[PDB]
Amino acid sequence: CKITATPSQFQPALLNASKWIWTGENPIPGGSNIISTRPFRKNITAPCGKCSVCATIVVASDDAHTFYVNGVRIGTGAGFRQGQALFVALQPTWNLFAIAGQNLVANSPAGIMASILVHFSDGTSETFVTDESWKTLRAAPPENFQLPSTNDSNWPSAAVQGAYQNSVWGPPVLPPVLPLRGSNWIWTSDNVNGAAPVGSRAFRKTVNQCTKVAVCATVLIAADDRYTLYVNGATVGSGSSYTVADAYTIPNLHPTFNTFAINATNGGGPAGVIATILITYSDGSNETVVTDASWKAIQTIPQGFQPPLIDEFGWESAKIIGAFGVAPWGAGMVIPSA
Ligand SMILES: *[C@@H]1O[C@H](CO)[C@@H](O[C@@H]2O[C@H](CO)[C@@H](O)[C@H](O)[C@H]2NC(C)=O)[C@H](O)[C@H]1NC(C)=O
Ligand SMILES: *[C@@H]1O[C@H](CO)[C@@H](O[C@@H]2O[C@H](CO)[C@@H](O)[C@H](O)[C@H]2NC(C)=O)[C@H](O)[C@H]1NC(C)=O
Ligand SMILES: *[C@@H]1O[C@H](CO)[C@@H](O[C@@H]2O[C@H](CO)[C@@H](O)[C@H](O)[C@H]2NC(C)=O)[C@H](O)[C@H]1NC(C)=O
Ligand SMILES: C[C@@H]1O[C@@H](O)[C@H](O)[C@H](O)[C@H]1O
Ligand SMILES: C[C@@H]1O[C@@H](O)[C@H](O)[C@H](O)[C@H]1O
Ligand SMILES: [Ca+2]
Ligand SMILES: [Ca+2]
Repeated sequence: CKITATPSQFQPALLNASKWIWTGENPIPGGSNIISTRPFRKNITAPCGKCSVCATIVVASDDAHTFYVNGVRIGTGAGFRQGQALFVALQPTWNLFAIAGQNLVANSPAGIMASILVHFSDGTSETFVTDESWKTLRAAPPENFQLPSTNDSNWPSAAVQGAYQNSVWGPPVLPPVLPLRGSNWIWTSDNVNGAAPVGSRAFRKTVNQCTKVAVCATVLIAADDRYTLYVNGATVGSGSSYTVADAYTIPNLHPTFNTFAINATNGGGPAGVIATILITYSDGSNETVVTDASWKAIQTIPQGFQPPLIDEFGWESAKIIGAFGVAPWGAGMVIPSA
């Protein structure tokens, strides 16, 4: 229950050990199936002596899926060529994962594949996957099939349709951990006419939903020249590339108030910092924060620019240099896989 895990480099959930599953209505795996919707459930328990905190999920489907965690709809998606990234807070000892899969083309294959990378309170992680231990039904999902109160003890086992490397679908591409589409390159307002002075600049963003309980954050960040990233005053990481982005996991968020602070440095010419942050809440919801004009910025970095509760007098609104994609940096940022 005590969280000794600390901020770390983001660890990708992989699909390599995962299996495609369906109902087995057609006993040929990868065989033709009817248009239909089918349920899939798995109760996963935390190993002895650890608490589960949150999970990075990658899910792929032929043809479409709706993903639930402990009764809460977490995401909807479709397609088997590229997986979908989802993030969710978890109960400490067990968690019910439920998926409604849909086959949308008659006489065509059908399948659900997911990988669930659970992070534990002690800083360790374990991947769980769709396989034959999941429960299903040869029928449309009952009402409230995804709720933990539904009893699945008399459900049949899911039928494996294929493996990551051996299936009709081939191996799905991992999505990026988080999008940079939707974020902006920002800087202090001394950034004009495509260049900014040499020097360091600081940026701050606070999230404070005092009626919710925040659990984990995933951060994706890049800066033209370099950055150091802080959360609630603690150093998270640093980078020096505007073509290869860095991803971090913050597993020990404060429950209600969290401040992200950045020291970014321009070595000459253009400058900018860009980031996308996803925070998970204990009720299963999430929120995304992006670098934009709601961040604060300052041109001379004061002592203790990174502590959570400083006086922000004399900080300006950060300037939007451009949405992700603009010249000179373009759209080709290398982003870690989800
Ligand atoms: C965060 O939670 C929300 C809902 O709880 C999810 O976003 C909405 O639901 C669908 C499901 O993927 C999104 O595609 C839409 O963009 C959202 N609805 C809108 C805009 O009306 C989202 O899946 C969750 N993110 C996670 C779990 O990473
Ligand atoms: C998932 O599994 C856990 C553990 O097997 C279930 O939790 C147990 O439920 C029984 C019956 O209510 C309790 O007596 C135990 O104390 C619980 N054990 C633990 C470790 O919590 C849980 O009910 C299952 N969830 C679902 C949705 O089936
Ligand atoms: C902000 O970042 C810059 C660069 O990362 C820091 O400036 C460096 O300070 C180190 C001390 O560790 C010195 O060795 C160098 O003079 C600087 N290096 C570079 C590359 O500029 C700066 O101290 C950071 N913090 C603040 C508050 O400005
Ligand atoms: C793999 C196959 O591809 C197309 O025919 C359709 O997407 C169909 O639903 C799917 O099963
Ligand atoms: C886009 C531009 O490219 C070079 O001039 C340098 O790497 C500089 O730091 C960067 O801003
Ligand atoms: Ca299909
Ligand atoms: Ca530069």
